[PDB]
Amino acid sequence: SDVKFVPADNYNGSPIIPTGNPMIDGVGPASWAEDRRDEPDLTYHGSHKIVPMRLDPTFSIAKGDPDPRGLPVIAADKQVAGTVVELWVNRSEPQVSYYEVQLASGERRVLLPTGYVQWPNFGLWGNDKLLVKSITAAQFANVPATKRDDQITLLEEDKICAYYAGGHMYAFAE
Amino acid sequence: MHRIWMGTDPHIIMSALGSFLVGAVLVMHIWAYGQFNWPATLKAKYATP
Amino acid sequence: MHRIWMGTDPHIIMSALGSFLVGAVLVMHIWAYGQFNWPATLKAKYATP
Amino acid sequence: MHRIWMGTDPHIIMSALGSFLVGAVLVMHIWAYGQFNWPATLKAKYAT
Amino acid sequence: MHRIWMGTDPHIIMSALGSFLVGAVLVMHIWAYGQFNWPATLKAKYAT
Amino acid sequence: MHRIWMGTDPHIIMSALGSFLVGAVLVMHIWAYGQFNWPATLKAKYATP
Amino acid sequence: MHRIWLMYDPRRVMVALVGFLAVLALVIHFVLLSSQRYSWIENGTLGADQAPVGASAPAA
Amino acid sequence: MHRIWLMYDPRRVMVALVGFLAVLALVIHFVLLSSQRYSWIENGTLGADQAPVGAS
Amino acid sequence: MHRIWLMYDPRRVMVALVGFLAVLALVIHFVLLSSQRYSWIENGTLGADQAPVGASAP
Amino acid sequence: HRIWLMYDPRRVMVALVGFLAVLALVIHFVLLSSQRYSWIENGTLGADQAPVGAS
Amino acid sequence: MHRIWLMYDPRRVMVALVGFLAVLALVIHFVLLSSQRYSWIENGTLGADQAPVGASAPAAAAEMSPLPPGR
Amino acid sequence: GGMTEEEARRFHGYMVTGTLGYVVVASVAHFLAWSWRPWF
Amino acid sequence: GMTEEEARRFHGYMVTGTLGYVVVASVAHFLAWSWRPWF
Amino acid sequence: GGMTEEEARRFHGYMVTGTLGYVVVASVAHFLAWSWRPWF
Amino acid sequence: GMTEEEARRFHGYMVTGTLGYVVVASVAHFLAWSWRPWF
Amino acid sequence: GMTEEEARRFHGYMVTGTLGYVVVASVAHFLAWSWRPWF
Amino acid sequence: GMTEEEARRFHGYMVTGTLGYVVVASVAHFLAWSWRPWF
Amino acid sequence: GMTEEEARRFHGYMVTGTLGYVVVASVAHFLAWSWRPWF
Amino acid sequence: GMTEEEARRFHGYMVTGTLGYVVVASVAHFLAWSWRPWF
Amino acid sequence: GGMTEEEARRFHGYMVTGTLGYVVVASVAHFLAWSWRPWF
Amino acid sequence: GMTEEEARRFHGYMVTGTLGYVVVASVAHFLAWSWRPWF
Amino acid sequence: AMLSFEKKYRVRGGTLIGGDLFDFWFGPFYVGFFGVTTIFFVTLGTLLCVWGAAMGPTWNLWQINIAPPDLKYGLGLAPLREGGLWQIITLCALGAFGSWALRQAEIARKLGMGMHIPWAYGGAILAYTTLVVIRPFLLGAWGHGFPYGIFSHLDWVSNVGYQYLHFHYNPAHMIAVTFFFTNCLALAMHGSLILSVTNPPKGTPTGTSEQENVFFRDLLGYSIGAIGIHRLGLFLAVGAAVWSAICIVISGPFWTQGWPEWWNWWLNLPIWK
Ligand SMILES: CCCCCCCCCCCCCC(=O)OC[C@H](COP(=O)(O)OCC(O)COP(=O)(O)OC[C@@H](COC(=O)CCCCCCCCCCCCC)OC(=O)CCCCCCCCCCCCC)OC(=O)CCCCCCCCCCCCC
Ligand code: BCL
Ligand code: BCL
Ligand SMILES: COC(C)(C)C/C=C/C(C)=C/C=C/C(C=O)=C/C=C/C(C)=C/C=C/C=C(C)/C=C/C=C(\C)CC/C=C(C)/C=C/C=C(\C)C(=O)O
Ligand SMILES: COC(C)(C)C/C=C/C(C)=C/C=C/C(C=O)=C/C=C/C(C)=C/C=C/C=C(C)/C=C/C=C(\C)CC/C=C(C)/C=C/C=C(\C)C(=O)O
Ligand SMILES: COC(C)(C)C/C=C/C(C)=C/C=C/C(C=O)=C/C=C/C(C)=C/C=C/C=C(C)/C=C/C=C(\C)CC/C=C(C)/C=C/C=C(\C)C(=O)O
Ligand SMILES: COC(C)(C)C/C=C/C(C)=C/C=C/C(C=O)=C/C=C/C(C)=C/C=C/C=C(C)/C=C/C=C(\C)CC/C=C(C)/C=C/C=C(\C)C(=O)O
Ligand SMILES: COC(C)(C)C/C=C/C(C)=C/C=C/C(C=O)=C/C=C/C(C)=C/C=C/C=C(C)/C=C/C=C(\C)CC/C=C(C)/C=C/C=C(\C)C(=O)O
Ligand SMILES: COC(C)(C)C/C=C/C(C)=C/C=C/C(C=O)=C/C=C/C(C)=C/C=C/C=C(C)/C=C/C=C(\C)CC/C=C(C)/C=C/C=C(\C)C(=O)O
Ligand SMILES: COC(C)(C)C/C=C/C(C)=C/C=C/C(C=O)=C/C=C/C(C)=C/C=C/C=C(C)/C=C/C=C(\C)CC/C=C(C)/C=C/C=C(\C)C(=O)O
Ligand SMILES: CCCCCCCCCCCCO[C@@H]1O[C@H](CO)[C@@H](O[C@H]2O[C@H](CO)[C@@H](O)[C@H](O)[C@H]2O)[C@H](O)[C@H]1O
Ligand SMILES: CCCCCCCCCCCCO[C@@H]1O[C@H](CO)[C@@H](O[C@H]2O[C@H](CO)[C@@H](O)[C@H](O)[C@H]2O)[C@H](O)[C@H]1O
Ligand SMILES: CCCCCCCCCCCCO[C@@H]1O[C@H](CO)[C@@H](O[C@H]2O[C@H](CO)[C@@H](O)[C@H](O)[C@H]2O)[C@H](O)[C@H]1O
Repeated sequence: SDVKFVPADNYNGSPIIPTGNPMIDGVGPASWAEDRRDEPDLTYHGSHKIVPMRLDPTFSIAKGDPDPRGLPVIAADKQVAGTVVELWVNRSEPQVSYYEVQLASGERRVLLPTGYVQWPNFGLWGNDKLLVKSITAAQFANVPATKRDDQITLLEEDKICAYYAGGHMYAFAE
Repeated sequence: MHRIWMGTDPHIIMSALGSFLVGAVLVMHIWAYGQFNWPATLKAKYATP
Repeated sequence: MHRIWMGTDPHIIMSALGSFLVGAVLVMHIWAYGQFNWPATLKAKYATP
Repeated sequence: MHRIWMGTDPHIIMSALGSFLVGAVLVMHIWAYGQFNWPATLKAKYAT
Repeated sequence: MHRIWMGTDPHIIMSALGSFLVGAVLVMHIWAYGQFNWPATLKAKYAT
Repeated sequence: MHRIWMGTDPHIIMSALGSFLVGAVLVMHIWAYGQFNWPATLKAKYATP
Repeated sequence: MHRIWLMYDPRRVMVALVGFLAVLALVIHFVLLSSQRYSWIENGTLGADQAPVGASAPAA
Repeated sequence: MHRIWLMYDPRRVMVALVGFLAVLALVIHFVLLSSQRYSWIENGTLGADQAPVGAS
Repeated sequence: MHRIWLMYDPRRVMVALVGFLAVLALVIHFVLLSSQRYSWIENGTLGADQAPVGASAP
Repeated sequence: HRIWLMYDPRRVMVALVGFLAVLALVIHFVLLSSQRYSWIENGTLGADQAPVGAS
Repeated sequence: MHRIWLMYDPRRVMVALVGFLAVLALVIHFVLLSSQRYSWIENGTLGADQAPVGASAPAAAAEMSPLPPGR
Repeated sequence: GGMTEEEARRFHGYMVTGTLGYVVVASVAHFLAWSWRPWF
Repeated sequence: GMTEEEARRFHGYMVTGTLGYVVVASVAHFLAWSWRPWF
Repeated sequence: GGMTEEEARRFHGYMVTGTLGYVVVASVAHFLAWSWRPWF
Repeated sequence: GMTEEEARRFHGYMVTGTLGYVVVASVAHFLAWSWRPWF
Repeated sequence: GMTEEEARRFHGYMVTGTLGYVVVASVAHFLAWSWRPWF
Repeated sequence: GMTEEEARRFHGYMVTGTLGYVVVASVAHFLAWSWRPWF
Repeated sequence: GMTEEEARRFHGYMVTGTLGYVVVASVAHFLAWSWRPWF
Repeated sequence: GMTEEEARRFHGYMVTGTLGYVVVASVAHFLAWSWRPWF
Repeated sequence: GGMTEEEARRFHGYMVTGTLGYVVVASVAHFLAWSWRPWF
Repeated sequence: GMTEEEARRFHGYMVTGTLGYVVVASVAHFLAWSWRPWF
Repeated sequence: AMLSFEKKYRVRGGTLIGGDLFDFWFGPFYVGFFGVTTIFFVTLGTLLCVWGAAMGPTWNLWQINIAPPDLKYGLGLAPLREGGLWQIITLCALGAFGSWALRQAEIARKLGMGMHIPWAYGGAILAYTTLVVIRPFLLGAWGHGFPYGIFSHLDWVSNVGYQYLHFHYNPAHMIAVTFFFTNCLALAMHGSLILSVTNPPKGTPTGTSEQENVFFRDLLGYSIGAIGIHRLGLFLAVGAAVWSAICIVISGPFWTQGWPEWWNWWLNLPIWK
């Protein structure tokens, strides 16, 4: 099939039912804006807005805060999914947009938007691991990939965020 | 005439007929107690003067 | 006539019959105590003057 | 008639019956105390 | 009759029976004190 | 009959028995002091006029 | 006539109908219970010769 | 008639029914409790001839 | 009857039931304590013939 | 009882203790607000002197 | 009973306990200070027979009312 | 579940017996009640 | 959902439950009527 | 599940014995109550 | 979920607890009715 | 859960305790009757 | 987490604490009753 | 739902029950008429 | 969805349920009219 | 855990001994109380 | 985490400190009762 | 009808109570179990409002007035024409408003959104519940609720204010007003900045986050950031309703004098008594 979903029945207001894996197909809360422009977001001066922090030495951790790089990432099924290799920063409004995780099983590095992560005590103490409530460690293997690893397009941002957004509904689905 | 029962389940038939009769009988008795002055004559027979 | 029971669990039947009998008996007694002036004559017999 | 008890739990039966008897007996006694004027005559015997 | 106790726990049973007896006895005494005019006659005997 | 204590902890038994005994004894005294007019007669024996 | 159930889902027509009847029944009871003539909780034991009847003021 | 449970999953209907009956029962009691004729907490011991009537 | 507990998690129903009974008990005690006849903290020592009664028919 | 296998005792203990504290305070303040049991002001009155509601 | 500390963190229990006792102590003192009978700063030197007592009942004249007439 | 025709057949026998026994006891009760306080 | 056989089994209890509830309410109403009629 | 026909058979004989015993004791109660305060 | 045998034994405790509570409440009503009857 | 042979021994004491309790209560009532007869 | 043996021993002290609390409350009520009865 | 054969049996009993009911009702009316004629 | 056969089967229950309800309401109005007519 | 039958058998013997001792003392208390202020 | 080695020693301090506090409060109430009793 | 991107999102799931039984749409509207209860309470409450209008003196929209009962009824349900009808409508309103919040939670769950909107709306329900439930209960009569009528409830607000002689002096009211006024300024400011970068003067490039950050910093002297302004707006708008609930619940249950003489504590601080 090329159709990602079919109606539950023939009545007007009925829900749709996904055909394949909805997290991968992009159905329901796992869906993304498929028409979105496949180009990077730019700063006022025209540089790429979101970049890995090694690519701009202007950026550093605030001296009181832990650098997360090196820490283990704990998925929703409490397995280790990987470790944080790099941070990606927004150069227009300075913040960490994505953590970059080297997967523990397999070899790939995947992006992980902040705000899906949380610290065990919300930052207050004991900041030695990161929690990802939304998806299981096996599902980390299929997180969408950026076509370059120093730059991210607006479409790729949508796809990645949508993958974690679907997790609360679909991560434990059969 | 029996053929009217085809395609019906006898327990809903009896449940409906039973519910009708209980209704009809209670309506008729409570109506009748108003018209016939009974048990009011019974009560007056034994009520304390 | 016994074929009526074939669909039925016997405890469902005893529960329905048991409920109906308790309801009917209590209604009949509450009604009868109002009509026959008993236990009112019983209470009057032993009441303190 | 013994076959009626199949599929039941003895303790659920004895719980239900035990509770019915407690409720019925309490109702009957409160009613009977009212109708028979006892313990009221007992209390009147020893009151001061 | 003993096999009624099968599948029960003796420490539950004695807790249930013990709590019933305590309740019933206390209820019966406060009731009885009301009817029999005792200890009220005892109190009156030694009241000043 | 000692088998009633099987699987119980004697510290729990002595705590339960001890608390019960304190409760019963105190209640019985508070009650008895009301009925028997003592210590009220003791106090009246030594009170200043 | 039954083709109405091909147009509409019976499972939710039946919910809408039961809800409609519940609203309507409650409305009519509260309206009657607001009236004087049919304030049956306070005055239901009055016979029809004693039941209230509303009139306009005499146009004297 | 049992097929109503194929349309409506009975585990849900019991919870909705119990809820509806609970609210309905409470509303009826509170209506009665603050009427004059049936304010049984204050006047429940009055005989049927002594109980109020809402004559105009 | 026990298959009702296949329909519902008993560990939820027991919370829901205890919550309902606690609210119901508290409401009934408040209704009585707000009444005249059963305002027992102020008037509980009155005898049954001494306790208040609401108005009769005229 | 096996009931502690259903419900975490480490939670029930805190919930019970909190419930008892709330109930106990409510009853004390209800009594303290009453006439008959306003014990801080009138506690030394004898039972035949203490307030009683109207007959 | 010491296994209660395996369940509840002793270091944190002490902070909760002292906090509860401090609040309760202040609540009881201010309740008493607000009363008539135990307003001890102003009246602490009164003898126990001279300290205030609540009334066995309040009283009024038949035409007086504490509240205005309403509906 | 349900009852087989054999089970229904003997269940019916007890039902008939219980119904007739109950009506017999009620009949005695009515004879006594009529002798005590007749209602027509 | 449940099978039609399960539906027939459940429906039996639902009838006896409803009937028992209606029975108790019927007694409750006749007690209330005996105490203080509303018509 | 639940009692078997074996259990039901002997349970019934006890259940009947208990009920008969109760009716006997209650019969004496009514005989003494009638001797004390007749109600018809 | 629940096994059927677990549900059966739970149902036994649940019924026994329910009827036990109703018995305690019925005694409380007997005491209240004796103190100050409401009909 | 109590087993059939345990139930025999439990029942034996349970009957014995019940009878002892009833006997004590019977003497209590006989004393109470001789002190203040209630019929 | 929990075990049946932890449940057993926890239940033991929990029943003990409950009895102890109910004893103290019962004495407090009977002191209060003796001072100023509410019935 | 019932077959034509089931309908045949059910009809025979349904007819008989109806006739029995009407017969009893006829006696009831004859007695009521003898007791209190309504025309 | 459903076939015409399923639709036709449902329609039979729906029509008879509606008319049954209207009959019960008709009797309720007969009782109300006998108690207190509105015209 | 909890008492094994040998442990329970010691514990029971002391418990009975203490109960008897307590009841004996209370018996003297009531004899004295009765001689001081009889309550029937 | 907490050990049995810590827990049994800590329970000694808690119980002794609690009882010490309750004893000091008992003397404070002895003093307060002597100055202005509340019953 | 559906938005051109919508069909993709209309999946089952995220419901709280009803499972799949009510998990459907009706036009644009999502239904669900709390949709059903919403429409029930909305319909019942509205028809009882129309009945209250019918038995009242006029059909003029502004003048319709369903009043609460007299205070003499306490916490009982009054006769329906005497204000018991207001009490039934109040129960319907609570049922509708609660159902609306729970229905919003089902919609947010189905879309993978946070629960911020249901909880924000809870601030409005709190204020309503304070006016018609909590404050009347603390005062001991449902008759303290406000009447349902477009101008008659403004007569109630007027008279409640003057029950305290000079309600402007209520300290919680001063805070609540400050939140309402600051919210409206913040809304004008945020609305203007987004529109003015996305709609620059004709013949000018579309603006950027950096431009609105620069301008906002010139306005307030600090940069709030894109998430910060939405946190601020939520804080101000909901804080206004919470301080409103406080300001009315302290008036009567806790303070009963004029509000001006509450300020006597400030005049008597020992540094200047
Ligand atoms: C118009 C010519 C004259 C003009 C001069 C006077 C009026 C000026 C205002 C004109 C505004 C547009 C009116 C209109 O036709 O809208 C159609 C559109 C529906 O969406 P759509 O995208 O345009 O169309 C899609 C639809 O056609 C096809 O899809 P589908 O087939 O699935 O849709 C089902 C349809 C059925 O259509 C309708 O039912 C139309 C219902 C219109 C109701 C208007 C009531 C106004 C009076 C209320 C009096 C009160 C009754 C209680 O669509 C729907 O399901 C309807 C969805 C909208 C639901 C609106 C709910 C109420 C809105 C607020 C009501 C006012 C509250 C004060 O509905 C809406 O957008 C309505 C809401 C927009 C206005 C909200 C304004 C709120 C102002 C509040 C501040 C007041 C300060 C004093
Ligand atoms: C069990 C399968 C059938 C059933 C089969 C029968 C049979 C068989 C008989 C009746 C009869 C009656 N039924 Mg039917 N009936 C059912 C459901 C109902 C319901 C209901 C709401 O569920 C009602 C109100 C009625 C109503 C009635 C009365 C009109 C009538 C008198 C008995 C009685 O106690 O009735 C009130 C009943 C209830 C309130 C609840 C149902 C109680 C149980 C299920 C049936 C009791 C039958 C009883 C043991 C018969 C004794 C007679 C001897 C067998 C000779 N039936 C079910 C669906 N019904 C009797 C009759 O008219 O005989 C001439 C009769 O013999
Ligand atoms: C253990 C399994 C059964 C049980 C088995 C028995 C047995 C066996 C007997 C009773 C008896 C009685 N039970 Mg039962 N009973 C149970 C549950 C209950 C419940 C309930 C709320 O669930 C109630 C209200 C009752 C109530 C009653 C009374 C009608 C009666 C004795 C007085 C009483 O209340 O004692 C207070 C009781 C309770 C609060 C709960 C039950 C506690 C224990 C099981 C009661 C034992 C009573 C006595 C010591 C047994 C003596 C046996 C003889 C010496 C041979 N039982 C449990 C579920 N019940 C006796 C009887 O029929 O006398 C006429 C009887 O012989
Ligand atoms: C006052 O004004 C108004 C109110 C208006 C006046 C008018 C009132 C009116 C209209 C009243 C009408 C009353 C009425 C009309 O029908 C009343 C009808 C009453 C009836 C039907 C009574 C029937 C009773 C039957 C009983 C008790 C049966 C007991 C069965 C027993 C003991 C057997 C148990 C064993 C079994 C089953 C075997 C299991 C084996 C198994 C499973 C195996 O072996 O497999
Ligand atoms: C102020 O005056 C105003 C208010 C205005 C006046 C107006 C009032 C109005 C309009 C009132 C309307 C009332 C009304 C209208 O319909 C009322 C309708 C009431 C109804 C329908 C009540 C029904 C109750 C049914 C009950 C309780 C059922 C209980 C079932 C039980 C216990 C068994 C459960 C199943 C089990 C255990 C088996 C599991 C097995 C399984 C799973 C297996 O085996 O698989
Ligand atoms: C005042 O006005 C109104 C109110 C109107 C007036 C009218 C009132 C009316 C209408 C009253 C009706 C009352 C009534 C009926 O109709 C009342 C019915 C009463 C009945 C039925 C009482 C039955 C009692 C039975 C007892 C005590 C049995 C005890 C059994 C025991 C101890 C044995 C236990 C051991 C067993 C079982 C063996 C287990 C084996 C196992 C496990 C194995 O073997 O495996
Ligand atoms: C005033 O108006 C109203 C209130 C209306 C008036 C009316 C009131 C009414 C109706 C009252 C009715 C009361 C009643 C009804 O039945 C009362 C029934 C009372 C009963 C049943 C009392 C029974 C007491 C039994 C006792 C004390 C037994 C103790 C046994 C002991 C100590 C030994 C245990 C040994 C063990 C455990 C060893 C296990 C070994 C094991 C396991 C091993 O070795 O394995
Ligand atoms: C103040 O005065 C004011 C108020 C202002 C005055 C004005 C009032 C006004 C304007 C009133 C208007 C009223 C009105 C207007 O139309 C009223 C219209 C009412 C109507 C139509 C009621 C209809 C009721 C229908 C019912 C109950 C149906 C029940 C069906 C049942 C039980 C069967 C279900 C199906 C089954 C079991 C089959 C499953 C099998 C399957 C699936 C299988 O086999 O596959
Ligand atoms: C006024 O109105 C109302 C109030 C209404 C009037 C009515 C009042 C009523 C109804 C009163 C009823 C009272 C009552 C009823 O039963 C009262 C019952 C009282 C009882 C039971 C008293 C029992 C006392 C027992 C004692 C003191 C035991 C001491 C044991 C000791 C010292 C030894 C401990 C064990 C050891 C050393 C072995 C360790 C070995 C180990 C560990 C090993 O070996 O391992
Ligand atoms: C207005 O009147 C109204 C209000 C209305 C009336 C009503 C009022 C009501 C309802 C009141 C209720 C009161 C109440 C109910 O329970 C009150 C309960 C009070 C309680 C429980 C008090 C407990 C106090 C315990 C204390 C002080 C413990 C101190 C421990 C110490 C000092 C040890 C420190 C040692 C350490 C740390 C070393 C550890 C080991 C280490 C380091 C190692 O080993 O290394
Ligand atoms: C269901 C579980 C048990 C619940 C327990 C509570 C049940 C409630 C009471 C039901 C029975 C009431 O029974 C009724 O008691 C009242 C109490 O005044 C008696 O009332 C009569 O006798 C008493 C005692 O001599 C007098 O004080 C009283 O003035 C007189 O009216 C009635 O003659 C009796 O019929
Ligand atoms: C429910 C216990 C707590 C509240 C008690 C309230 C007072 C009543 C006490 C009655 C005595 C206890 O009665 C209790 O009954 C239930 C069912 O009825 C018995 O039986 C239950 O548990 C056993 C053992 O797991 C199962 O084999 C059985 O199928 C199940 O029904 C319990 O073993 C007994 O403990
Ligand atoms: C649940 C429906 C409402 C019942 C309300 C009780 C009072 C009304 C009398 C009901 C009597 C039986 O009513 C009758 O039942 C039968 C099945 O038994 C329904 O029959 C329906 O389903 C059957 C199959 O099951 C189809 O073959 C048929 O075409 C269809 O109409 C009828 O449509 C209805 O008229």
